[PDB]
Amino acid sequence: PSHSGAAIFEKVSGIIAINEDVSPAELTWRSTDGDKVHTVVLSTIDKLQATPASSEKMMLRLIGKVDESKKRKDNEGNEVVPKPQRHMFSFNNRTVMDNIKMTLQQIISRYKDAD
Amino acid sequence: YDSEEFEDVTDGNEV
Repeated sequence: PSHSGAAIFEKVSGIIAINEDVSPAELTWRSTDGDKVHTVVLSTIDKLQATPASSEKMMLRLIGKVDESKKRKDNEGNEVVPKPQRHMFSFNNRTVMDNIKMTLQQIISRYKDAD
Repeated sequence: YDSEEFEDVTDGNEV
């Protein structure tokens, strides 16, 4: 079990598994019971997030692709960038987080190296 | 300040 770890979503603990059988490596969260599911495409994931063993809180997150071809402010008068859609997850182990954090990155660079 | 309870990872291009 390398590219797959039990990740939490919406307060529920499911199963995070990277679909490396398709063109663009994806990330599919399949609940433990099978009542909750979620899909994530690393192709859009601009950045990755993971709480190292140094962090008492074990939780992972992925930054999705936004759009820097519009630009705007925060309604106050500060030119900022549209918040990128990210998927926040929660892990319950030190090794589990490493399984995804170390595996996801494998897909991350998969786009940078090519791009 | 969500960095104290979360670390950063290799992000896309910037500079």
